[PDB]
Amino acid sequence: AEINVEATSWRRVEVGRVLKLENGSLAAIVEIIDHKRVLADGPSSDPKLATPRGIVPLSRALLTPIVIPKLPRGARTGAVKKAWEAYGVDAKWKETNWAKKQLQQERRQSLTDFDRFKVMRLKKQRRFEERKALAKIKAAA
Amino acid sequence: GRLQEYQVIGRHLPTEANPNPALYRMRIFAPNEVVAKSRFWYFLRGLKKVKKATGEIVSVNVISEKHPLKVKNFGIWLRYDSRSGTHNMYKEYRETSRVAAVEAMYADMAARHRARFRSIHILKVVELEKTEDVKRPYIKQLVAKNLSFPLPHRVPKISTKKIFSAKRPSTFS
Amino acid sequence: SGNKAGYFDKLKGLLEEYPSIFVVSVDNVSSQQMHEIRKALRGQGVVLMGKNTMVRRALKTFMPDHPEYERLLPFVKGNVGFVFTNGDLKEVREKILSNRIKAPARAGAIAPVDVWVPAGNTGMEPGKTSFFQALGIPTKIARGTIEITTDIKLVEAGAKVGPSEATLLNMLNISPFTYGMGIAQVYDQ
Amino acid sequence: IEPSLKALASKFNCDKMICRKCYARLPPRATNCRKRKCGHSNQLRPKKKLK
Amino acid sequence: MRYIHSEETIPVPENLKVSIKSRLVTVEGPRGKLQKDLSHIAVNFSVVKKGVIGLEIHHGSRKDVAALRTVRTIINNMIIGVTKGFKYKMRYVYAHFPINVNVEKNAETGCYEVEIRNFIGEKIVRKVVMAPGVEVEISKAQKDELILSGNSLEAVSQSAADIQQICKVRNKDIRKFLDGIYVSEKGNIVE
RNA sequence: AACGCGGGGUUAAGGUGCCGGAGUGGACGCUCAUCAGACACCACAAAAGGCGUUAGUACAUCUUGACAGCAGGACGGUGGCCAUGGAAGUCGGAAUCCGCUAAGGACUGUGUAACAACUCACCUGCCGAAUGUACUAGCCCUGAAAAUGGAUGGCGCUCAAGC
Ligand SMILES: [K+]
Ligand SMILES: [K+]
Ligand SMILES: [K+]
Ligand SMILES: [Mg+2]
Ligand SMILES: [Mg+2]
Ligand SMILES: [Mg+2]
Ligand SMILES: [Mg+2]
Ligand SMILES: [Mg+2]
Ligand SMILES: [Mg+2]
Ligand SMILES: [Mg+2]
Ligand SMILES: [Mg+2]
Ligand SMILES: [Mg+2]
Ligand SMILES: [Zn+2]
Repeated sequence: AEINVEATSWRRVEVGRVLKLENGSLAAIVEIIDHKRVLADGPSSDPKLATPRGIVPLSRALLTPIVIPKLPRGARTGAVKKAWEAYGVDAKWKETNWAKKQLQQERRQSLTDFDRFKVMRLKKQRRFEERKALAKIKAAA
Repeated sequence: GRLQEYQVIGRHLPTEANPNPALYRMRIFAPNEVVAKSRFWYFLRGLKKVKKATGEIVSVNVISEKHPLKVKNFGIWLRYDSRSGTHNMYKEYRETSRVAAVEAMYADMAARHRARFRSIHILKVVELEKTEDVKRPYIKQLVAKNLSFPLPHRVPKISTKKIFSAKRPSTFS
Repeated sequence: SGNKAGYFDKLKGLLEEYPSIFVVSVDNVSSQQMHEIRKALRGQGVVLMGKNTMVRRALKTFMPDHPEYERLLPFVKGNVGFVFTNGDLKEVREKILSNRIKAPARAGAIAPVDVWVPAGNTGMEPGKTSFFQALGIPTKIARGTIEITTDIKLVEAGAKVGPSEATLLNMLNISPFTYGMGIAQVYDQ
Repeated sequence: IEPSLKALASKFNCDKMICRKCYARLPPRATNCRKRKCGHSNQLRPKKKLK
Repeated sequence: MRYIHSEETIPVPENLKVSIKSRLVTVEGPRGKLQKDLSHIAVNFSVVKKGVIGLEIHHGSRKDVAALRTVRTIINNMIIGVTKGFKYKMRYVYAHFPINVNVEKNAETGCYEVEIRNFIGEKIVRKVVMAPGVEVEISKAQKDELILSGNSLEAVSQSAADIQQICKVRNKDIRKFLDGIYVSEKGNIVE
């Protein structure tokens, strides 16, 4: 018997899923209230990635590919913090493409007028080598 | 943040034939204390022979939720008026506080039965302690074991002021 | 519900008072087979059962009246009864197996074994030759009787039987459908 | 007509229900008319027999 | 009241193959190929096991969920037809005027055509064209019998209904005049 | 809300998709109309109905196995006391027993001159969680027919730009 199915495969909301909020913060799901609301908290050491304990509306969140294994339902802040650090959530979040995009956006917005002049000149020197290489490969067809 | 639960204690004015009158207590949901006291005299007028002009208020206090971080199931008994006759109902809700349960109830009665705030009497609000006390099937599916579900066809959030996109948006977030 | 309540005390008292508990599986047995076996063994042994018991015997396993009662829980599947008697296992090995009935076909019943009519003379009136010519089976009217000179197979084993063939088998009084009380493992013996 | 074929043909044009509001021809075991102009009425009668 | 999860399953025999792509179903087997387009229904397909197909609807309404069983039966019939096939039978019913039926196989289009003559003694001649993939044949086991067979239940059933609906009696009491061609038996080519 | 000629600020009733100054603003629901609906005075609609959908009230059945489908069985007096060319439950007059079980009537219906058969009631194999009846009131639908071409102000609007 041969079966070939090509369809979607979504990320599920569940106990242990890590969400990303509007202001770059992170949280872990501990309890499901409805199809629209969830109880979550993130006990992170980094002040830019930590969030308090409370209810989050799902319309203002995104599902990351990180799931904490065997997180008990309704666990308190102490138990979550222990499992958070044992798994290494902060290290795993830094290796995702979502984090790298955020870092790149932050760097470009922090450029001064002198920096903008220098980035133009540095790009030209790299561009000069690009045109020489492209002409060589294209000429050889 | 629209409603709070209050404790109101009231009393008939003392007289020579009856010093030290009896004291009555009620639990009132109201947006502020000015209408909390007005609601108190409304209900007491319907049970005892007292008025506001022949009585006085003893104490007003705010009751706060004891654990506003624990998910609970609630049951509510109420009495309301339709366009012809009055009826009794029993409904259920799932949230983290008594104030949150009452606010959801008021919206629910307006949507499904066109009942206004002025035609509803709250009889009792009880937290259901056991999972066997759940009766309504729309709550039972939420307390199922090992719950999980995806979110298909999610519209991305786009700034209003940005007209004229240069690409076709996706709905797989 | 009064009979069902009466059945509860009936089962509870009887299983304890009879140390010898047998298991019999009875599927599709007519009323008269039970009636004759009940009258024959009315004096000795009691045969009785009912609907399947999933907690009724659990009501017996709750107290340690017999620790073996909890080893009989997965055995019961459906339409299986118990037998109570004061006899021996050897004597009850074939006491309840007697009086096997011969059931005719049900106009389409599956015959597990292949059936064939032996050559010979039937001995009945040839006025019903319409039955034979409907299926086109050669028949000969000899001495005012129907005879089948050549053997004709009736139906392949495991194949359904047509209504005309079923009527012929009913009037031929030959069938492989023999019904009796099936046996089951008793007390892991 | 052979009796079996008479029964076969009668199944399609004899064994029916009739709506008392819009005369619609309905299946034998129906309880409500399938037509919208009468509002899915539930007043049904059998189709008259030919004797 | 919306239901969080509703699911159905479909077993698949080892003799055929199934392909799904953008909600376009293709069933391939020992007797031919069938295709169906289901892009009007919001459903999710998956491979539950080695030979089982899964159907899911998430956060569906009562009206939306009703279509889940409908999709399951349609695809299941597609599998049955490709592996066994379908077969309908029709019977002629008349009182006085015999009905004459002539069947020919067209060459340009490869379809079958059926002609009906002498219906209640009418001089007009009736003609119906069968759907492609449907084969017609006059019976030899008994008289006044038609047999229609094919791979698609939708094709066989609609063609058989075309023949039945063309023969009608007008301006008469139809409880008394019972002439026509009617379906009498539905089954499979194999078994 | 009442009025001399001007400048700046804030509002009332009413509004914020375009005409049109200001939100395609936020939260929870209801509604699909081949005649949708869309804001006091005000420019109309009723009695009566719907197994369309949503919420609620009361009673009854069910893991000692409920509703649906499929499968098997359906016993003595007793052909009841009476009718009778004939009536065995089923032309017709008049009551309603136990053994046998978990289980079948001195019978619902088809049927025989009468039997018989088929039933059926009734019980039992299969199955695994609900099921039946009667009511209450929200939106939508039926009820709903006039004369030059036409008016939620217009365009148009469907997880609304409707309630
Ligand atoms: K909006
Ligand atoms: K209604
Ligand atoms: K307007
Ligand atoms: Mg006429
Ligand atoms: Mg001014
Ligand atoms: Mg507004
Ligand atoms: Mg503007
Ligand atoms: Mg009305
Ligand atoms: Mg049943
Ligand atoms: Mg106008
Ligand atoms: Mg507008
Ligand atoms: Mg609104
Ligand atoms: Zn109608």
